Amino acid sequence: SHMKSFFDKKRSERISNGGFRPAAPNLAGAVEFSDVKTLLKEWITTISDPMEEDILQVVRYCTDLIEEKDLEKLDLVIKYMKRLMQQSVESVWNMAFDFILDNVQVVLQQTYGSTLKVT
Amino acid sequence: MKSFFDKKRSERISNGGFRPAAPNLAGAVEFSDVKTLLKEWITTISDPMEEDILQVVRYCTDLIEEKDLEKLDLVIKYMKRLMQQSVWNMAFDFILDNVQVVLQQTYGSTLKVT
Ligand SMILES: CC(C)CC(=O)c1c(Nc2ccc(Cl)cc2Cl)[nH]c2c(Cl)ccc([N+](=O)[O-])c2c1=O
Repeated sequence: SHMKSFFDKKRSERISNGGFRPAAPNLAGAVEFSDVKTLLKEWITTISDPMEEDILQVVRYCTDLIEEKDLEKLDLVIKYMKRLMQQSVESVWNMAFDFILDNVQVVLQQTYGSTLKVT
Repeated sequence: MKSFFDKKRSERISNGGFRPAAPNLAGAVEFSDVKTLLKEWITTISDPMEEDILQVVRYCTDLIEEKDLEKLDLVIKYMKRLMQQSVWNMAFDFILDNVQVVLQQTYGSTLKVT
């Protein structure tokens, strides 16, 4: 973990699971969409310059949702980030959303490479 | 004369069975039960009714709205191999085309069906 990572700090404020990797898709230990939504809003509204490692933790959470076949939650999370990041007055948040979406769509397309043809 | 799937649904209601919460075709939820129903429909009816074709389109669209891509692909491919083995060939193309339009407009992708 890193001192300056928003999501590492949030995970350390939650009660510790013992220090083990969770199997469940999670963002800083949060699993319920209501808890994930709260963390995402706090991140985007309190951090004006998001850290690379935090952006990658969001990508990894989304790719974990894909691997869990939880596309319903993936859609909710992507739409919520789209709303908050694309409306930001900070250009870096729009760039972060583009990066997250691009990486998630590559993972989705490859995971379903035998099923889906991207137009 | 009555829709094949309407008869199934009405028979279910007379036995105390109402719509499942999960996407379903006339009450069938698990792929094993959906297969059995689709096979009965396609093998016993030589001239499928529009009303039944549209209930299958609606079931597939319910799967899309639920993001159940795995089950949508299974159902589309199962129908393909029963309906192409005539008007059933046209019915399959009609069902698939409706699904592909919804997928393209919602997500920018379509089924490969390979
Ligand atoms: C590039 C990618 C392969 C294009 C696509 O196809 C996408 C997709 N497809 C899909 C899902 C369920 C079913 Cl039933 C059928 C289909 Cl086609 N689902 C998403 C969801 Cl659920 C959330 C977020 C995104 N996202 O990242 O924008 C997508 C997405 O792109």
